[PDB]
Amino acid sequence: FVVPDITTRKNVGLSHDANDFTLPQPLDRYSAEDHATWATLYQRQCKLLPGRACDEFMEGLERLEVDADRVPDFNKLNQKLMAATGWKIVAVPGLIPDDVFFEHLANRRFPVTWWLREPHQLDYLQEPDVFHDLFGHVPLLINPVFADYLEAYGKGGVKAKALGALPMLARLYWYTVEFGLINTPAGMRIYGAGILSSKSESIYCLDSASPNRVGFDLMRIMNTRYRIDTFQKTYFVIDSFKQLFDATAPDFAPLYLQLADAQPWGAGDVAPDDLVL
Ligand SMILES: [Co+2]
Ligand SMILES: [Co+2]
Repeated sequence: FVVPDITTRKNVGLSHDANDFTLPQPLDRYSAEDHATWATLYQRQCKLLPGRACDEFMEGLERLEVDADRVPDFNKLNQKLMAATGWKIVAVPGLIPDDVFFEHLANRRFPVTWWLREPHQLDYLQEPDVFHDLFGHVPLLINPVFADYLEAYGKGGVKAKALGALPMLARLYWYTVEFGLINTPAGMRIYGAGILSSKSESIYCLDSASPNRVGFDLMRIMNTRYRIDTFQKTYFVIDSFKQLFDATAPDFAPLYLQLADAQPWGAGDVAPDDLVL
């Protein structure tokens, strides 16, 4: 039997743009259950993340006044975000086409799935939801270096699309914005949204001897596969957000062509030139 997935179920009776896929955030659709689920997830992460999340992330939560007790009003959040870095969040139905996603980031709009996981899915949801997209991704947009990195990433979509290289950019996004670590004098910390919204990947990625922690390298990352349904086997570590922005400086086109005829590293592989931490 095939049943409708959660994205389909949540969006019944709603619409979105055929070209850019946004909709007004549907506040009427959040039930008391949703606000309680949000509050529980927020509480859970706020207990776990001190000393694990990077300090910029924690400060972003407070500066943006992300509600602890209810799903946030995107419009209210935007007032603070816009004044900080000129970015805004836009509501989308769920996963959107790549070219639309890049056009959004290139224009300083960050797409956020509007709906929330059901209470029985508190521990984990496969598809992004509003807790992962808002709590996980948005606080760092207050940081001008990180915000400029996302904008530069977005701007690179047109070239990647023209060259059949969108999956190579997707690897960069996955291993930085979703699953990145940052080294600090206080020790390793987390900036990746997929880790920051997780029940326990925050514990594994810093505490476990199992995953590889490898120094950031652009070419290596764009040649590295990832899986979506397990903890990461490798995490890439930056020294500063400036390193990410600076990595977007060169022309990616010759990098894409050289990678196009390479075999990619598996998610668990250690490459010969890896700086292993
Ligand atoms: Co549709
Ligand atoms: Co994400």
